[PDB]
Formats: sequence, C-alpha cells, structure tokens
Amino acid sequence: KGEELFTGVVPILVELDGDVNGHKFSVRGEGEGDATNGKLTLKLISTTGKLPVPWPTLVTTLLMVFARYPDHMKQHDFFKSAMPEGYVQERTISFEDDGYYKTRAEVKFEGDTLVNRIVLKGIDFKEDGNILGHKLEYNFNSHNVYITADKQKNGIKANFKIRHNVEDGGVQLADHYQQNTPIGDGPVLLPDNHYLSYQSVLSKDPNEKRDHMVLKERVTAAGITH
Repeated sequence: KGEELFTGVVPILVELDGDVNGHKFSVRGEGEGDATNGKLTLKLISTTGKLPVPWPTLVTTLLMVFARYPDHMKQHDFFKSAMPEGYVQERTISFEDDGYYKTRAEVKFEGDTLVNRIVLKGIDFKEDGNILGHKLEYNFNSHNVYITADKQKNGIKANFKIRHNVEDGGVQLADHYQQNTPIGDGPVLLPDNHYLSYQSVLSKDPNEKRDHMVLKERVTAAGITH
C-alpha cells in the first residue's frame, strides 16, 4: 500500500526549527521527489537571515522514503510502508572534537505533499571550531547508510559517519546515530540487512537573495544478494 503513493513525482515541504549554542534559526524548503528513480531536489531557504552553522552540516537532517528500492528488494522498504501516516526520524550527530546535534523529525503526508518537519538542537559547539566558524567547504561526499531492523520498536536503526571537507584541506567526521519509528500502528516492513547509497550535489540559485541551499540527492537501496 505505502509504496503506491510513490509511483509518480511527489511534492515535498521541509520545515526546520533550529537552535545551536542558543542561536535560533529557521529553514523552509520545497522540492520534488521521485522514488522510481531514487531522486529528489530541494531549495532550502533560511527565513531568519544568515545561518549560524554551515549548510553542509544540515544536509542529512533536511527523506529516505525517496530511495529507489530495486525490484528484488521491495519487501525491505520500511520507509514507504510507514506511509501515509509516517514515521519519526531521530538522530544524534556528534561532530569530531566539537559539539553535537539532536534532531527529531516527522515525515508524513499532509494532503498530497510529503512533509519533513524537524526540530534541531545543537549543544557544546566551539566558537572557533569548524561549524560556528564556518570553515567547511560547500560540497558533499557520497556515503553508504546501513539499515537494520529494530523489532522492539517496530522500526529501523542506522549509524554512519559523514565526512565533511574542511577549507584547509582536511576532513571532519560527523558521527550519526539514527532511529526511525512508525507514527501510526499499522503493519510495516521490517527489513533484512542492506544499505542505502547516497550521492549529493550542493548548489546555489543565482537569482535568490536569501541565504539558501539547493540540494540534489540520489539514493539507491543495495546489498541484498538476489
């Protein structure tokens, strides 16, 4: 049933309310997602002026329901099976030798639009570090996100390291711990072990005055033998 909502192009709305070392900010975005091809695009706008953290640190917080699951892996798509009622996606993101984010998102259908509504809190960041100091490049590396079942909570879990390029020429690791839990309580698909393959391109709208990020992701489930 849930997969039947993702046979075409689906409109997206993203809303984030954030607070990092007490600095409050708000992000609003809309775009389109195409789970048949495992593709999505968003224009994400800061509605509160210049962001207090670099846009790349927010990429993972700002839609796993749009992964393309190959035809032989269809019974392992927890994310679509939880729709239309949706799921809660919660993370801790720990920045190497710096502070951490905690996020709670709700991913669900409102009308015919897929909404990702997020509350983010960032704690213990250093004023001269890479995040509050804006020393991260405006780009994004490709990553594999391994997905496991969480029977106890009727959901899935994931942990993965994000590599952020630093302006000097190094890398800063962002350690992600993730838990997804259904919002309703209909049956969902609990998956065998697999991973999602992510590729992301960050860009800018040359005609937009506000602080913003154009995000294009391509996502493919993989890792199940036959």
